[PDB]
Amino acid sequence: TVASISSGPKHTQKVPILTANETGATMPVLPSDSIETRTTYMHFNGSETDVECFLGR
Amino acid sequence: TVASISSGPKHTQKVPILTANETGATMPVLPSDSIETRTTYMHFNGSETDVECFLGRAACVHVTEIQNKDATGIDNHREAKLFNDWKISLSSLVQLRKKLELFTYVRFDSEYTILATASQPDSANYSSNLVVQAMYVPPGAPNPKEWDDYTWQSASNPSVFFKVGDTSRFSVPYVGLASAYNCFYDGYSHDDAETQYGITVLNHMGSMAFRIVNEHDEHKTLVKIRVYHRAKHVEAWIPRAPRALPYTSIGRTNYPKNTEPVIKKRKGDIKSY
Amino acid sequence: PDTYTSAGFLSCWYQTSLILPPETTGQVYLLSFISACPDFKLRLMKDTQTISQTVALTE
Amino acid sequence: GYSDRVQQITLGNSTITTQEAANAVVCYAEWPEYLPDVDASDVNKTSKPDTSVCRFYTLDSKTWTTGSKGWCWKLPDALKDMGVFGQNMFFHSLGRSGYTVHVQCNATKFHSGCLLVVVIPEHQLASHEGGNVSVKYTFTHPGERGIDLSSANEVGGPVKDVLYNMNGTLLGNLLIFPHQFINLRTNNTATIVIPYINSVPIDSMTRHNNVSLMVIPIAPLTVPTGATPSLPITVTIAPMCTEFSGIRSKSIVPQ
Amino acid sequence: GYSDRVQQITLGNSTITTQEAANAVVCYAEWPEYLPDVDASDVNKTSKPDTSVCRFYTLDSKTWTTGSKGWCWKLPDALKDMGVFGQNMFFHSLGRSGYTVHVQCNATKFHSGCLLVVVIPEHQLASHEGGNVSVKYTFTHPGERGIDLSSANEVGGPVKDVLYNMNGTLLGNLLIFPHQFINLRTNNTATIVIPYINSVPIDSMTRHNNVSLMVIPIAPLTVPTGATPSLPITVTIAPMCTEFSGIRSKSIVPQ
Amino acid sequence: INYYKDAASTSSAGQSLSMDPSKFTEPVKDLMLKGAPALN
Amino acid sequence: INYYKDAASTSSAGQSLSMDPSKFTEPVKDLMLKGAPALN
Amino acid sequence: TKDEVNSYLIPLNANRQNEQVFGTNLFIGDGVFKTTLLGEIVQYYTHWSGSLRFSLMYT
Ligand SMILES: Cc1cc(CCCCCOc2ccc(C3=NCCO3)cc2)on1
Repeated sequence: TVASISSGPKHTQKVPILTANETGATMPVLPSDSIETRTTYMHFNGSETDVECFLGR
Repeated sequence: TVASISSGPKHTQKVPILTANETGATMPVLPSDSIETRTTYMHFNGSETDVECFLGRAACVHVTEIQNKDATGIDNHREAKLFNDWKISLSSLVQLRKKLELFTYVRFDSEYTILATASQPDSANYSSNLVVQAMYVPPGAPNPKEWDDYTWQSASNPSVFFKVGDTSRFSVPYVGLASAYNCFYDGYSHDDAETQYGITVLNHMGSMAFRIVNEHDEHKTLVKIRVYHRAKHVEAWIPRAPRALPYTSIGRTNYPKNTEPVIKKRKGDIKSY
Repeated sequence: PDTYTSAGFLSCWYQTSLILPPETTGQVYLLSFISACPDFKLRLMKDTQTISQTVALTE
Repeated sequence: GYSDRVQQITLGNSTITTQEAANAVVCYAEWPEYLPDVDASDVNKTSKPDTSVCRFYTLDSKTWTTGSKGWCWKLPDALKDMGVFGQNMFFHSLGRSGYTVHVQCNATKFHSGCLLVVVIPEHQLASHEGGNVSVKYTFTHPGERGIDLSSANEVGGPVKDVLYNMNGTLLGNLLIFPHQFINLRTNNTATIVIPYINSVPIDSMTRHNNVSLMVIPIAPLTVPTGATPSLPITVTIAPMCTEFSGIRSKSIVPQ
Repeated sequence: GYSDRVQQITLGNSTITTQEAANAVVCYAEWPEYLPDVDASDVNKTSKPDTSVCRFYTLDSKTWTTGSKGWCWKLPDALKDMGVFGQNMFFHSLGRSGYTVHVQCNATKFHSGCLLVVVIPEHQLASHEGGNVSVKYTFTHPGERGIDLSSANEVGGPVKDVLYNMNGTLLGNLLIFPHQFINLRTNNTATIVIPYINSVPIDSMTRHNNVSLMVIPIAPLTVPTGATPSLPITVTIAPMCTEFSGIRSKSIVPQ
Repeated sequence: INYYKDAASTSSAGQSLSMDPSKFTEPVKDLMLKGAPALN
Repeated sequence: INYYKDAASTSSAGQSLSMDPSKFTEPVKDLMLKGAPALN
Repeated sequence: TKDEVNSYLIPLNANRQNEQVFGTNLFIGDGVFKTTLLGEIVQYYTHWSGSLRFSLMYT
């Protein structure tokens, strides 16, 4: 799984970082929408935040 | 496997025993390069020198003590050993320490065994079985203040309850923040002029806290806790020179002043046997 | 909060400046939100400093 | 006619020739390489100045005399002020690097003396005070000057006792670390290639030094009769495969 | 729903968003690119710091008032002190770069005013003295401050007369240079991409500026009634495709 | 048979049976052959 | 191996490995595409 | 000085130039962040890693 993909300079008409929060959504913006990133992998599953785990001790 | 091959007289232009140590290598010279040998087999694998084996037996890492007594009128439970804690660390007791510091970075799961024995110093009667509670308190968790705080509810924090005289055992995965634990760290936590130097800054693993669950009887009971640690699934990188001088502190390399010569002086000459 | 492990600072400044239309006055406000990216990992559960108690509650 | 003996290292815009080498050591048998994605964590693209940072900087020279105890430099500290390497260093949040270290000391066939040149990964120093006294920052960040093991104890500084490696271990066992000797009779330089060694993929270049280079006279310098009793030792070091990441405002560090 | 109007430029570790753009100009219809071998002369491998130099630096802000005559910045001068761009600049013998220039000025639908934003390749200034008086170095290297065309003549400085572009040509014809207007009623930013334009493949970054960026009020600022009579103008500029070559000691320049 | 779900809970690991001293005993850049001269 | 007959007596459940924040993060009636204007 | 709806509002002043609107460190488990849902959950765990999304809505 990639945690971040590689992304480079941008000069577009397509701006993912401008939104309208009045709508009630949290738009899924990522580091790679606003800086230049390199690939990295997650190495993690989110196992210990499962509700079974959270309420299970 | 052969430990030595058979080899006979030599009169060559090819001399394996002359080398240049300035290069930094240790050339793999064998008995058969300089005497006449006979075949012999190894009969041995080097099993018990594997690092998993070397670091894999339980070592005592900590001895603490708590007492069961009437807390009535005690203004500071922590101070009365009504419960006590331990700022987890593996460098406080120094037998296991020298073994680990043969390496720079080490990675392993831990298996803890906790033995708790009771002592009744002041002539006594009937001892009612005490149950110890060991609970792990990680960094940024409500540290406990009395021996019976809400903290001990430990609703999200792993805790084990066992009886004095018995042993508790459980195993914790490698909890390091990086890829390995640093046995050494030549750095600071930030570039301040007075911040501590060493690892102590690095191995912020929080502390472990013990208490007796029982209320008090008429006499007082001393319970002494011994924590044993066994590394399992060991991985070690970069060997270093063994520790020669005595240790003075958890987490610093410092040795004591006016220490004694560590190399044994000859009783005789260089020429002596 | 821990030093070695610290993450930085966040600041905000006028790039040019706020300009109100005529017939208008005073301060305007920004609302600010925080949420985690899908990137995020949390591990090693423990107890929160955010809640405590001194005697058991009853009905 | 290639000898182990003559060598040329060209790195960037700078070249070194030695006509009296004794092979070269590559720490742990690994050559410096950049940071692979599979090992990456920070999402930032890194900056690789290449030839402007990966060239040879020659630190100021030392003087070996019959009384010398040995000198110690820390990396990347020693280079904190060299050209653009240094700027990059203070300006990014994180950086990573390997190095080629070339230590030089020539004499004649009448001199004797032998230096140990060793690289120690994570050399945490000891306070000469004992107990749990710390070693202040400035003291472990001598810069190009390095630490002079025959200088006096100072307050907040490290211990400078050579038979103990500045940490409670014996000089004799430093040979377990990548090292090479300079024996006037054999050798005139020592070269060690250092791959990046850390428990994290990239780190801060200012709060943590990841190797100390140490040059220690072991067989005392002995000059021919009525020769001047000393020789200079020069250290030239080149960052290799350097990468910087997390650019910003420019660190301010003590002293 | 894409408009010519909203835009995002992400370059390095910095991003700009405009919700009121008027397209963008790319000088001479060419986009910045690195130096091809077929065009190369110096044999040195060049250094391409990439993301550490190719990000957006916002110069200090100006204040447009009813009396403003216009401001002038020179490149690469204006950036001579920005982060690692600047260091690289003083440390290599030669360097080359293109830029993205983003000029910002917002107001309200009651204001009026119109700025000309123009890039002039090789803008050789004139001495206000006439004859063959030269314009001293310092005067043509104002740094991030730029030149303020409504400041007074100084000695050894350039002339600051706007109807003459600081060189004997009329303001009206500046439109032959890549340019864009900021008309409060339309526009709130201007963006120009500048490819590297020179008669040599790479040059010195300190003895020669290769473009002047000029922002000139043309229709005077007119604020609504009882509004404060002024607006700030901000200039943010990002080097793009930068390459440095011939590294060494670090130039020392007048003043 | 593992009785437990997590990997940390398993017993000790089993012998590397890896063993390669050359990273420590011969980290030289140009290979040295035993028997050939050290310095040519 | 379950040693007991009733389901309540079995150990903890196993990770949902379900995970879909959109019911919480994007409950909008008309779909919003990142990059397209929020309000058209 | 007492919790109020007003500590959610970052004020902005018309006509200021060059100046600073707000500042904060990023200790997500403490300080401003601490009572937010993110802050509040982070506190059930010991370690965190990942990207954060900080947005500002203008009013
Ligand atoms: C280096 C180095 C390595 C270590 C050991 C780290 C162990 C991780 C934390 O240790 C514990 C200890 C006890 C418990 C515990 N949970 C319930 C009872 O005890 C959990 C983790 O310490 N320094």
